[PDB]
Amino acid sequence: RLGLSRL
Amino acid sequence: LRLGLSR
Amino acid sequence: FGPQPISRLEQCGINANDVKKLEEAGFHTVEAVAYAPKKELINIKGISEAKADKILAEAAKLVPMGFTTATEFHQRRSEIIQITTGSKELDKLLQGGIETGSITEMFGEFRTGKTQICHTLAVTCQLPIDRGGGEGKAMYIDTEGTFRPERLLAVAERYGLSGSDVLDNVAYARAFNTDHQTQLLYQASAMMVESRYALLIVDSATALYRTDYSGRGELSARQMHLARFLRMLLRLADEFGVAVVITNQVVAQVDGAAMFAADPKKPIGGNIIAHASTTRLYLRKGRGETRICKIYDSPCLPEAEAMFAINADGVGDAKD
Amino acid sequence: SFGPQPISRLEQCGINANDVKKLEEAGFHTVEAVAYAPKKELINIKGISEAKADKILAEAAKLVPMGFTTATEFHQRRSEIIQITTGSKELDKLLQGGIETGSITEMFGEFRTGKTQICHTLAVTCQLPIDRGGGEGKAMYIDTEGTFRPERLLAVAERYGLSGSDVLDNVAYARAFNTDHQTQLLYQASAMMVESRYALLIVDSATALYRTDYSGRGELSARQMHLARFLRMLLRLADEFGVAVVITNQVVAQVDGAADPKKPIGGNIIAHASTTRLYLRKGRGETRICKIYDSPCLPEAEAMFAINADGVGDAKD
Amino acid sequence: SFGPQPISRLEQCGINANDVKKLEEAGFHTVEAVAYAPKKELINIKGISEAKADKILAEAAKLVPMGFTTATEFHQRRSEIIQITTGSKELDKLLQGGIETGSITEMFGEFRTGKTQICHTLAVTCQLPIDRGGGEGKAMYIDTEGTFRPERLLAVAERYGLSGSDVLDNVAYARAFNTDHQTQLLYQASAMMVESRYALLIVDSATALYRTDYSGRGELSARQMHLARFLRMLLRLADEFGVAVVITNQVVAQVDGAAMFAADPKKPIGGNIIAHASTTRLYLRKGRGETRICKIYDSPCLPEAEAMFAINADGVGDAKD
Amino acid sequence: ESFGPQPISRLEQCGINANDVKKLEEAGFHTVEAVAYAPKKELINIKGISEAKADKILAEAAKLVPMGFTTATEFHQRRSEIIQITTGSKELDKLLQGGIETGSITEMFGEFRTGKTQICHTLAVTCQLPIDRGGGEGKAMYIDTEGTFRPERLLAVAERYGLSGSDVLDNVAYARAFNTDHQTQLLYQASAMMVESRYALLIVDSATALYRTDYSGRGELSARQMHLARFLRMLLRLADEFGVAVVITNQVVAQVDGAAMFAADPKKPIGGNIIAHASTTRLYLRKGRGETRICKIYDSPCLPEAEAMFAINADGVGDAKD
Amino acid sequence: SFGPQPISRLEQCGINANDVKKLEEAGFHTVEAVAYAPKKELINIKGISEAKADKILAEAAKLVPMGFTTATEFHQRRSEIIQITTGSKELDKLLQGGIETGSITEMFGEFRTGKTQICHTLAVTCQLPIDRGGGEGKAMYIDTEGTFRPERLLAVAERYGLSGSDVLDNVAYARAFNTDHQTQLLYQASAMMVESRYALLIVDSATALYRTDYSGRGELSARQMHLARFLRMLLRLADEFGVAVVITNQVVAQVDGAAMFAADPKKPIGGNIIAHASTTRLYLRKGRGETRICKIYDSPCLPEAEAMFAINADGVGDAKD
Amino acid sequence: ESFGPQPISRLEQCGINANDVKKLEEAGFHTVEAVAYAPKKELINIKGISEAKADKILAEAAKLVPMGFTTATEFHQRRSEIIQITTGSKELDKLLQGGIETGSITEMFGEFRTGKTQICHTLAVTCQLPIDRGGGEGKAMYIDTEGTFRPERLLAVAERYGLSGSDVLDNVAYARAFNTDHQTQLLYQASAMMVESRYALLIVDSATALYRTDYSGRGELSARQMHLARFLRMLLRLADEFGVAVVITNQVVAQVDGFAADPKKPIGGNIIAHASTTRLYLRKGRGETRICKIYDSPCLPEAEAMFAINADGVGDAKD
Amino acid sequence: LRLGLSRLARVKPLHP
Amino acid sequence: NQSLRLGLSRLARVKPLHPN
Amino acid sequence: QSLRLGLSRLARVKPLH
Amino acid sequence: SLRLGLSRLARVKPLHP
DNA sequence: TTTTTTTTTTTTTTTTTTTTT
Ligand SMILES: [Ca+2]
Ligand SMILES: [Ca+2]
Ligand SMILES: [Ca+2]
Ligand SMILES: [Ca+2]
Ligand SMILES: [Ca+2]
Ligand SMILES: [Ca+2]
Ligand SMILES: [Ca+2]
Ligand SMILES: [K+]
Ligand SMILES: [K+]
Ligand SMILES: [K+]
Ligand SMILES: [K+]
Ligand SMILES: [K+]
Ligand SMILES: [K+]
Ligand SMILES: [K+]
Repeated sequence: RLGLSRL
Repeated sequence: LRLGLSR
Repeated sequence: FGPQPISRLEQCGINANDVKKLEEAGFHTVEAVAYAPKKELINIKGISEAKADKILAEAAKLVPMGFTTATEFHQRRSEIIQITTGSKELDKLLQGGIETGSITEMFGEFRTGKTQICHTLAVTCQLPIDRGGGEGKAMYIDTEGTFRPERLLAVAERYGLSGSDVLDNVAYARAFNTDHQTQLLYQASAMMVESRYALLIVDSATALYRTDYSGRGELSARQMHLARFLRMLLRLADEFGVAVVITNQVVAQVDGAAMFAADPKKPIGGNIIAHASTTRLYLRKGRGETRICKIYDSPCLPEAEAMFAINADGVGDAKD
Repeated sequence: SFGPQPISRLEQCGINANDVKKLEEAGFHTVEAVAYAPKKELINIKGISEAKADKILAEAAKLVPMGFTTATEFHQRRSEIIQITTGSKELDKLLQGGIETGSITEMFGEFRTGKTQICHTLAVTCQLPIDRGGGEGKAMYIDTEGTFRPERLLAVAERYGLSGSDVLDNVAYARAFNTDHQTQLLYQASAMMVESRYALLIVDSATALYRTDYSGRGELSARQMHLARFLRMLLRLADEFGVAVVITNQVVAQVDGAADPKKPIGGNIIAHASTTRLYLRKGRGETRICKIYDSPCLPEAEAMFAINADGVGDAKD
Repeated sequence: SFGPQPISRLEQCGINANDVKKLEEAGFHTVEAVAYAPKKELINIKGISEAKADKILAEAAKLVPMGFTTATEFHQRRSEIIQITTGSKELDKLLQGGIETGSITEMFGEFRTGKTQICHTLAVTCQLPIDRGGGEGKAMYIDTEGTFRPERLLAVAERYGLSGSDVLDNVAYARAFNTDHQTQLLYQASAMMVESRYALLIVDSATALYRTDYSGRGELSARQMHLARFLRMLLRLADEFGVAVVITNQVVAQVDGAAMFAADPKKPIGGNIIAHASTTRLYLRKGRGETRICKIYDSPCLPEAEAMFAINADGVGDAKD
Repeated sequence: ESFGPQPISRLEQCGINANDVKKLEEAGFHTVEAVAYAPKKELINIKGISEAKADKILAEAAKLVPMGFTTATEFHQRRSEIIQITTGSKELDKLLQGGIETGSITEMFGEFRTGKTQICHTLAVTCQLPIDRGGGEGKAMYIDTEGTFRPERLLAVAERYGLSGSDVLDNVAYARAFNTDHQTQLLYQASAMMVESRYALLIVDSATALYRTDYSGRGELSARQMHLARFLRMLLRLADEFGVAVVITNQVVAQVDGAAMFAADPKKPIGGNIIAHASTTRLYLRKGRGETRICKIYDSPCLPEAEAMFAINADGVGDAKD
Repeated sequence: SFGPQPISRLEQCGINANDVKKLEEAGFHTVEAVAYAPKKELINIKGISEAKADKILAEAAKLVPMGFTTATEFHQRRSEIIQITTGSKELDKLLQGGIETGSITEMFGEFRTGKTQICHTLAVTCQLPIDRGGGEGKAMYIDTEGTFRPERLLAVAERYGLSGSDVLDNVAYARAFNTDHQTQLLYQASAMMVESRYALLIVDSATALYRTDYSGRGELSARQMHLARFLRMLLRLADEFGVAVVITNQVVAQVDGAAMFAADPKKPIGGNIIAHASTTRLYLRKGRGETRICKIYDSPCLPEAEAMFAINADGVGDAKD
Repeated sequence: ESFGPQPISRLEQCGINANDVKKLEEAGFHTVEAVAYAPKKELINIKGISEAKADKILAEAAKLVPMGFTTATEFHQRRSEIIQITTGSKELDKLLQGGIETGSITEMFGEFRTGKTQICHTLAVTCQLPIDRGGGEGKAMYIDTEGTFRPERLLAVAERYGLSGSDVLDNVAYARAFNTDHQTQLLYQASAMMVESRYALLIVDSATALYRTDYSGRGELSARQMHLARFLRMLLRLADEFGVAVVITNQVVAQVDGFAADPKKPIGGNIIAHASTTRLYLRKGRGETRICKIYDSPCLPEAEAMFAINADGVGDAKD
Repeated sequence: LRLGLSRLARVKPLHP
Repeated sequence: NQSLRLGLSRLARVKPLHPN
Repeated sequence: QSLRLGLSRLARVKPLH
Repeated sequence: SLRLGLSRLARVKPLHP
């Protein structure tokens, strides 16, 4: 994971 | 018999 | 999707006292332990070499620490949230807004509006995803004491949000020295592990470093402390996936070799903060209430300039 | 047969056939790897006797050539070496063909000079046909800053006329959070590289994490030692699979007021370990200047390139 | 009769052929090698007893003198030694003739100083006729960093008017991958040099592999002992075959001191073992542009002085205007 | 007069058969002092010699050599006229109160480029000078274990002192040692040549260089130390026999222990307690600035610890030029 | 009649002169020496039979005391023992008076620590009167290293206000070339003590020549027996003439890893024989500058403690502030 | 009661003339218990005995001394009333289960400075303590061969236990031996003098030191051993004639061949190994502490104890 | 001997 | 015999390695 | 006469100096 | 008479006349 | 079926900007 997910 | 110094 | 709590590792086969020691040390999350090397765990008194060895070797299993193809990375990064700055031109030049998971750093002289940008981002962070927000709470670590909870109300009124929930959704902390800054970062991680946060503002990052450390004798210590602080920020960004935003001041080139142009203004911090910062913005004063933002360093964004303004509702587009 | 011979050949002339798997667990996946290793490394492995290590070394030595040879054969072999085009004609002319394989090239400069841009351009161009200047193989990218953007790879691939999907599929990516993870990634790369054909290994950057992982002068010594070991491992790869190793470095300003006031970090260890060194400086606008800071055969000179929307290329006048 | 005596000379002295073969397989290829070795080495090898080792030593000593000679004879003999020109007139004047044969010369310095360029120039110039500064012999190159480049050799050969083909033909090359292979390279070189006339042996670099192979202060003693054994082998080779041994070294920065040595404190690595073992030491430093400075760190018959040379497209030479 | 040692042929007139004299000469006892100073075990070790023969030889040797008690005044008077060899430097001469003494052992140690070989060359040249000019009036012997003998320095010092270079080179004997066994065996030949001609100096450079690589590992330590002790005892026997001045060279090793603390000189001589106890005088050489070096008396039974400064000029070791 | 009686007194007891002369030629110069000698050693000299030796020992025991004695008399006699000042007040305080006669005191340590200096200081202070702490007698020096310097004696004599010529004339000196020569010098000493009064015996070093005379593990047994005989004879002399014997020693490094934990990885040579033979043991170590530390290692009446002395131009003294 | 030694003079009541009694006294027999515990070989070796008077004196000593079999109950009753001398250390006394046994040979060995002489001094001065405090209520004997006897330690320990120095130095007899023959003659004199008064201890320090240098080499070893044996037997005879406690000290040698952590062996051989009853091994610990181990004992199990040597003598560790 | 990737070597087209 | 040799004496008659 | 363990302190001898 | 070293007063033929 | 201890060694690793009249 790289950051907060848009989905 | 003798076995040592007598208490 | 969120970080796995350290309690998930309790049933994994270790003592609860070790978990308590890790929590009191500062490791509140499993991947926080995983990202740490053996040296940090060994430095913790009460943990033996075998204990740290098994802890790391078993914590590496849950988190992926191996090779992956670039296609998977591109697919994963295609769904990264970007927080709008409240200006259409700024969003256009940022190609979406402030990226989440990296370090964004604006710098400039006085009146540029770094604090205004920070306040606007802090308010906007709570917006829904479809409205440009990040759908999460925000915090403000202030070192200059220039936090006014009245601009936040104006920006909330612009977007049709009530003042009360916006105000209570924003955490505030003020630091008076670098050690307090580090403890504030530790406390920020502690509060992040039990809630949802999306933006962390550290205005200003190196404002206290000019005064706390003086002279050439303490230059190395100041630079290395700044490097440690930036590493802590980067670790927080990796672990929690929040967007970190800092702020720098400028100094004038008195060397006299800047005759090629007329702009003796370089950010302070030097190579450490130049390399650590993923994205850099340079702010310049324009006409009246309008300012200009230019990309300084960015791995993907080109070198372009945009024009914005600071109106009564916050940062927005300049009125023609 | 030209590539490395897998260690499975060792059980063809005679071996216990069980210690081979255990050497694979140790990290040696090639007869060249075990042959290049000293006896001390084999002894260090728990459960290997001195006689067993001696027999393994003797068996591996008889396969790989490790004797003397006339310099004319070395000249013939060097004339056949491959080089990868950087992306700009000027830099290729300065490097007399491009990036040499089997050696170590280090690029250093201040911020925004374009180390990562050149790294992406190389990672794309290494898949080009050999007649077009490519390395004809996949690429590996170890990133220690979270600064890997596939959009640049897509742009450069579109510029070169390839397909973006295959270009992305043919690049391996890893991220390291500390130095120990960097070494573990190197070991995993050594294990992986024997299956597929690779040509370029990129480290970006090699010494970013060493600045903060080890604190103060008291922990300096050990830190340097670790770095040395890391570099040695890289050399081993260049001696085994023939890939080109490219690493990036940061800079530090000289505070003592002596003598450009920027020097690469890592010290004499990385100064001696690197075979070629490139100093990058910011130019006017989107142009940058590259200087040959150290080379065993390339004369000291300078060249100019640029970072356009399709990666690193020739500057436009 | 000027060259070393082959081991077959021991056959006519009454020595068993099988023991001669065993000695040849043990690394002794000349009568001088047997004479210069103690009885312990002959005892250690399998198949030789105390009596036979004593007989071999006596027969070997009966062939090569090992006694006392007047200093005038030594002066007369040393007046006819061969010194190889390094390619620069200023460096030649500094070294009073060039690189001396039969002694260990070690050049150390920072990166890009020019050790490899000097090595390549010496390797090419060792093949020149005697009355031109050369030594009229082949050259060896033991490389531990993969920096050998025949292009520089071709350039220097072109500069000196020789032919590239035979210049490249008369150079032997080998690459070492660890310390043990570096050691056995000398064992192979002994036979390769008893086969044909050689003038110059290059080791570049001697200490680079030792740093990574032996790590920490736990393995310091073994590393130093191995380095001492390697240097002793080099000294034996130079004494027996009368060749010029040139080795290169690396440097480290002193975290302590600083004020003690204000000339950018940088000391050669290897320690007292390599400090004592080497006969001549040359400190290389960068000047301006392509010009470099060579200084005599240690020498038994040379005053401490500095000189300036340059690395031009045709090799190591004298700096121009 | 009768200052020189009595040759072994003196045993012929004392009732010892010529065959036994020849056997002793083969064994290395070229002087009456040598046989008189040896224990009965060494003579018994010689093949072809019986216990009675060894007893008679020892008694006859003891007849001609004094071996009893004497007052301290006689020893002081005898030591008053001893010959001290100048080092060429006034400061080093004053530090040692005359220079290197004859009949004893002097060992100098330090790091590289200190100047041990330079001092050895200067002493070798100056030992041929007349007595009134600080010399010893005798030849010089140079046992070399490193291949670092340079006649150019000898000629330079001879030119400085006004002597003839050809004669100076003619009056110096040179030998090279390739291993420890040869180094030990050279001393018998040294005695053989020193019996018939007067020698004032004997140089070993360096004594412990070969022992570092000849005996490698901790398991071979005992044999190495025993061989070194035997060599040092042989050197002492030579010094007490012919009255020559024995000078030996030593190396150094760094103290990785780290217990030196504020002491910024973590260098100790190699060789160990054997060479520490055996050596009489010890000098520590350190680098100063430029071409100047500092010598300190590490160990001496009659010389206090101090420091002196000396420069290696083009004419050898001498006084520094202010 | 405090001093030992001459063996000539045996003639008055009914012993012929030639028998006394034979006994003297055997090395006995005192009636106490005859009395303390065993029967087997009496038989082993030519000219003496079983009855003759028995009669000689009978009259010897007649002339000497060998019965039991109450401890009060022993205490009263021991309270009148004689001690010799070392030279430093701290050392005298540590030793409770200083060196004690009639016993064996050994000093051992590293090089340059000051064994020979202490021996010289003792040899000059032994001639001082009883009030000043001296021994009021001559001294002997046995030098097995060629390290006897009369200048130190002259300097200390000038420090104490004595006469240089007199202090030089009252010290005997002997150099030993081998162990057999050491024993012969001991015989000559035993002959000499009976005619002139002495108060100190110095050996330096007792075990210096034993290292090289007996080499290897093969000759350890004979070396140990020879050392035991030498120490027995020193004890015999001390018991006969009541002189303090002081022997120096040399140390070796404890190569075993167990000594790493210990702070003194150095042990005296000579082993159990010299460990048991010696009564008092002093361990000398170097302090700072020109000062040393002396520690009690083994003593029947002195606790473990350390002193602090120094070596100055006038010999052994106190550490000047 | 009939516990003290029975004087030889009462043999006059058994028809034995005074000349024979005087001759046996001159030989070295002073009690009837001694002659009874002596075969006819030495009796016939004496001048003036012609196999006629020897038989009758031996028969008289046999009827005057109990020599027949007895049940183990009386032996247990006699062993339960034995007197053990306190060593001054509680841990050492617990290790020895009471102290040093009387009527038996106790031998101690160890490296230098381990404290054999200190313990010997402590025992020699504490053997005079009252019977209720662990003493033996008797005098002490010190046969010294190395010349390391110091009354100062006796005075210090006497001050520790609260006695008089002059009154405690009067009850300790001392004698120095210069060779083995003198040592045996001192044993003879001790046996002669030990009937006049009451004794409890006899110390030989060290028993085997003069034998190291008196008999040197392989060619004279055997005789040496034989001599030693004789000496040891005499000691045992004393332990039966008067019941005193015999304490003898020993030196050590280093084993040069091939292992264990104790490369030290007691000099003396199997003769002294068998002759001695109880054996103690002394080792140097840390500072002033030493470790005592039981090497050989017929009843005491192997165990280790720690004891210190303070300025007041042998004592427990200063916690 | 091999010093790295050689141009004169058959390789399957990685990007056909 | 040629006594001792150290440095490839310059009077040695060696065939020319490079004839031209 | 009596045991002496060295030179007597009270012994009166002529001083050397 | 004992000898300790080379004698200054001894007559030695000079080597450099 | 007795007896006797011994011998030291090896160096190492760089760092960090500043401030306009
Ligand atoms: Ca602000
Ligand atoms: Ca980058
Ligand atoms: Ca190089
Ligand atoms: Ca030298
Ligand atoms: Ca001494
Ligand atoms: Ca004792
Ligand atoms: Ca039994
Ligand atoms: K402001
Ligand atoms: K950056
Ligand atoms: K380099
Ligand atoms: K040197
Ligand atoms: K000494
Ligand atoms: K003792
Ligand atoms: K027993």
